Amino acid sequence: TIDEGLYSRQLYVLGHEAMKQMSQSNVLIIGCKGLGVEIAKNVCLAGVKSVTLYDPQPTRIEDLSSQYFLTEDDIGVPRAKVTVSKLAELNQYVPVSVVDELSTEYLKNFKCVVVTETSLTKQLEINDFTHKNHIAYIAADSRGLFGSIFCDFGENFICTDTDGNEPLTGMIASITDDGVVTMLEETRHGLENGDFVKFTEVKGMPGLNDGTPRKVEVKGPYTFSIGSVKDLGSAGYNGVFTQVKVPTKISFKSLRESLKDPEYVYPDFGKMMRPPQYHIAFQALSAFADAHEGSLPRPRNDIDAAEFFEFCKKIASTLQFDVELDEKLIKEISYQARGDLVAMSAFLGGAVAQEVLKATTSKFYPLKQYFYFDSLESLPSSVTISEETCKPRGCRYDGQIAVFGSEFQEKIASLSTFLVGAGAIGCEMLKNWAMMGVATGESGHISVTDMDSIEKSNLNRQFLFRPRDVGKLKSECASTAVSIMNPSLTGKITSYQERVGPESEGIFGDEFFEKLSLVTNALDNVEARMYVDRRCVFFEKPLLESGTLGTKGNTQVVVPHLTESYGSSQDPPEKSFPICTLKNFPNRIEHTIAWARDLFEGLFKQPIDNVNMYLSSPNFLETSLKTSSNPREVLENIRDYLVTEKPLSFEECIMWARLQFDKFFNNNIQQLLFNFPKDSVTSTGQPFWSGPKRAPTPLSFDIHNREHFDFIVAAASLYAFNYGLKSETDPAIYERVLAGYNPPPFAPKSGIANKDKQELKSIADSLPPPSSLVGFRLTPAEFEKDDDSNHHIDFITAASNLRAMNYDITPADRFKTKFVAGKIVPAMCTSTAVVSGLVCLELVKLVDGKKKIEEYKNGFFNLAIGLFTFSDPIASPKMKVNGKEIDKIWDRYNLPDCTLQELIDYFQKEEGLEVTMLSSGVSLLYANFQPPKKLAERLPLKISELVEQITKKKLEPFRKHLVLEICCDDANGEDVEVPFICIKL
Amino acid sequence: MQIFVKTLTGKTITLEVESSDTIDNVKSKIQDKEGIPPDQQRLIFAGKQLEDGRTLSDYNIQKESTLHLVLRLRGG
Amino acid sequence: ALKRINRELADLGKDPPSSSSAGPVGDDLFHWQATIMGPADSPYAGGVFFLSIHFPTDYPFKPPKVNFTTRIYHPNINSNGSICLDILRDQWSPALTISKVLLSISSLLTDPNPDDPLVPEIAHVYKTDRSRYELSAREWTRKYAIG
Ligand SMILES: *P(=O)(O)OC[C@H]1O[C@@H](n2cnc3c(N)ncnc32)[C@H](O)[C@@H]1O
Repeated sequence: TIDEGLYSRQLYVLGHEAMKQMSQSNVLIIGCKGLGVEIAKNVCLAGVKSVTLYDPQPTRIEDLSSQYFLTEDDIGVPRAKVTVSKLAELNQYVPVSVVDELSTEYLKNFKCVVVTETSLTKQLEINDFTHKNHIAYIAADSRGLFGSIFCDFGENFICTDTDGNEPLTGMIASITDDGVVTMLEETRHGLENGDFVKFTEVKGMPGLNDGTPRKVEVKGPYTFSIGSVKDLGSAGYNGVFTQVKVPTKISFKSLRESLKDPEYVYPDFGKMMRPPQYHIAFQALSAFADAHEGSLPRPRNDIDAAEFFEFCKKIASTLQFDVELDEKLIKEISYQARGDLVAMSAFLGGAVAQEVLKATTSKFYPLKQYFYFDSLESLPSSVTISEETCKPRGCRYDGQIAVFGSEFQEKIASLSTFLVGAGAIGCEMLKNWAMMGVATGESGHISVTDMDSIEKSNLNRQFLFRPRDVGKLKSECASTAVSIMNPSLTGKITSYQERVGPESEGIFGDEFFEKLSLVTNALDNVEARMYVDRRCVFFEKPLLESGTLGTKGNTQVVVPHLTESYGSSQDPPEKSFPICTLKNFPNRIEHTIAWARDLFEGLFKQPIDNVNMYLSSPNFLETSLKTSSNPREVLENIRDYLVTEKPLSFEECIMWARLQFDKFFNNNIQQLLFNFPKDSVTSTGQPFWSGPKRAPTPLSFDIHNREHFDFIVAAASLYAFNYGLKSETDPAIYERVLAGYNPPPFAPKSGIANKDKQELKSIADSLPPPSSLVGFRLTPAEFEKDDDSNHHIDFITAASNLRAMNYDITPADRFKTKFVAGKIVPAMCTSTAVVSGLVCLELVKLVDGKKKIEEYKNGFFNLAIGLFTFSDPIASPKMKVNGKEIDKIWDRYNLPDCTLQELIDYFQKEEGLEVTMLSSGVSLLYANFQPPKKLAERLPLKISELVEQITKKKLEPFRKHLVLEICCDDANGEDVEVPFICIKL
Repeated sequence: MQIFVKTLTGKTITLEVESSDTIDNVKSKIQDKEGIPPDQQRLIFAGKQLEDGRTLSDYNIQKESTLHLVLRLRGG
Repeated sequence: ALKRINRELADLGKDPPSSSSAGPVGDDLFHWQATIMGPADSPYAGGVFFLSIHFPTDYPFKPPKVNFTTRIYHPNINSNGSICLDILRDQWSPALTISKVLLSISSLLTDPNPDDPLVPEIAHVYKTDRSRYELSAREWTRKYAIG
């Protein structure tokens, strides 16, 4: 009963049972500051049964540093009472409540308890109760640039899914007498030692098909071992194995027992000695607060730091820790005690919300148990950080000033950023910028660009968009929401509706890009990422890239003249199946879905487009005859979809749907089995339809059967939409009209000087002249998700399921078909929060203008396994040109608009290189192998004139430069790699 | 010497390498055991991303060391 | 991709392929027109087959789109010219030159593979009646691949 129209992306990550368990769980959240509100927001978007808040402390102005549901008019009101109203709107299925007083026995109503902004004594009191009563307990702290998480899910936690991966499966080729399972040719099972698998469709050893899991002993990338199957048989052939995932029992320790001997999770292996330091430091913070009426050390105060370090020494001695305290790091913890950063709050809130979901659903591997994190490399070094500049000024940025100071605040307030994309990461980035105070100065500005509009499936992971905003532009709504959050941004945000690509360079040109300070990508495709990366490299602007996939995420930073660009490294490409497999011999649901998508394209969008374009182009046939490989197909398509089969009513549309059903699910199979009978053998004597090739079976239509009727309805509706008729969904008309259809007989055919050209000419002239039809157009069917409710996904599902039944493949429902055909990316709110936090932690490094490559961190994480990794960016490579050091990425030649001969002589005279090839855009301007006449024609022309001549298109008025790629070889004949040329028009 | 490589999806790979092996040899071994082309592999040790052309001894990779094999993601 | 394309073109120029000759069209680098001569010891002897090559924007990180332009009677080549080659769909790596692709296509013409066909009709004819396949291939090459 889960709302698939809103939780569509989250179901691809969690599942149905997981969310069913999630929607029956109660979460209590103690503390309603930035970390608490972030956790509550993520939990509400996730979809737990309800959330209860407890925070009777009156609101203070500094709390606005990371609390984005508080406003200056709420000062003096309890934080829970002012936050519940805003939280209640995020999700309508998750009630949010407030309790004005807490008691121990009252904790039994909740599935999970999250604790923030609480002293250690209260935490011990709460945990002593929750542990023995088997309630999950999570405690999170955020002190400046330091963070801590502690999880305790009970003494007998049961985890049903550990890594979160899809179960592995594969096709076997032989199982010997000793259980040595061998995969097919050059196919990898991917299993690991200690796994369990179950077999099916094994011939020769039917016993293995029962389904009892067996231990796997991986002996190689292609073969493994399951044990001894002597009794079950002698040898088995073919079959399919599938992994079985078993529950695990994780045992946690209470907080009181865990303090003595903690178990750490390491977010960075480059600093493995720190978490033991933070363990003492946070306890010392608690003791210091208890000794000063709950007052933390003041910002950059040395007396408080000394007292805090004395407490640290006392605690370390008491706990018999054989750890030498690093004075600098601990005193750094002391200085930033009152810090409250929105980036750290976002990071820790995402992590803690994921832990809450793990506690409620019993999936993924929880943190066990202490997770201490720090981003101390972000502390500014180009400004003054002292007790004088870090003192509060009675403003909403006190939390950030306590860590960075007022001068860095002035630096932040005058940023001119450019954000590409306004989806989930875009909304998180805008919220973080609004809270941090980005672009609130007299010289600041923010630019957002996004060409899409708000839909219903975007609200869940995008918390700035409400159901009343459906249909508006994403950028406008995001800008208005963040201007409400921080009123100082009124007038400092400009929103466009332009796709960032080669066709929008007139808007985001030289003038636009010269004023920026940095660019942040929030995209979902690689082509746009590469384009924005190239633009940033040309204009030399810092770039912040980030991406997510389910529970996984990564963030990267590109710094001019320091690191390599985004496009300097490769990523795995999308899998494309062989045409032979898709067309004739599929063996997976993905193959059938790809075939169905191709059928849709070639049956509802290719013919209509061809017909429409024929009526407009007067010389289409002239080029089609000599250019296209098979003009016969084009001519037949035009004829069939223009004159031969023009419908007027819907009965003929249903008849056409039935005809296509026979064509694609009954006749092609018969032809294939006529060519390759079921008992045929390959050239080597082995059976043909064995292994990856499944013998098909023709489908005979049956109106009562759900799949056939669904296909008929979808195809008829799509055809009607093509021809603009009034479709119907009443089954009575379908039943009436399908019963009067007599299929034409079909029998497979065995086959058996310029006639063909004359035949094609006769067919061509037989068509009506272009002047016959003027103003007549037909609407091709486009692909979407219920936006154009032409049964697109339903048609593809029916076609794929019918073709699966042709080859006895297991069909997939509409959910998986939508996932595969639509190429949907699984999305999570927690991953988005974590990546936004990491990106905003790198942004302060960029603002400070750090110059060393060891001070930046590219981040990777997987929240399903609790894995975090950080690595320095790769430095851009260097090269030698004319005995000079040249950067291979961030260096270019700046030349005037000179004649081609002058450019060649310049390269021959200054760089000592001979120019061999010179190209601009997609055109070859000059090459050494061209005939002398052509060059002599092209030598005395300017570069701009040459480009205009070759491309046959005048340069636009807004064009202010040209980028040229040049390949030149040295005097000795050795080819030399040189940077690109920047011609100034 | 024997090293462990942990993927971003939790899988563990055990490699038999010498301290003098180049990163190219390690990437070739990972390709043999996983099928990932060397140009698409991102290896991390102690906060440093291993680059082609250097040896393990440059990064102080000793026995029982743990590397991380990561990749970039396209959602957003 | 321009630099990679030009380097491959120059490499072709320095050492002639003899049996093949690929080069751009007009002054465009993302569109080539290749030519192949059928093996002497094959039914396609004395034939000239033209191919169209479209380099994607991401070359060499995406395979080139190679399609036959003439009419050839082959089990692994259909009427649209699509070629059934593993290195063009999912086995492509950024280390294969167009010369390797042309050598692979010539080898494919040398010996067809009817075990995993793309055109079941021609594969069935090849498996059943070899002489008829030979005659049909010769007629097709002399009617479409000569001139
Ligand atoms: P996620 O899928 O949740 O959101 C992605 C957002 O990025 C925007 N976007 C994608 N591609 C482009 C280009 N080329 N230019 C501008 N914006 C882009 C989508 O509109 C989503 O808002």
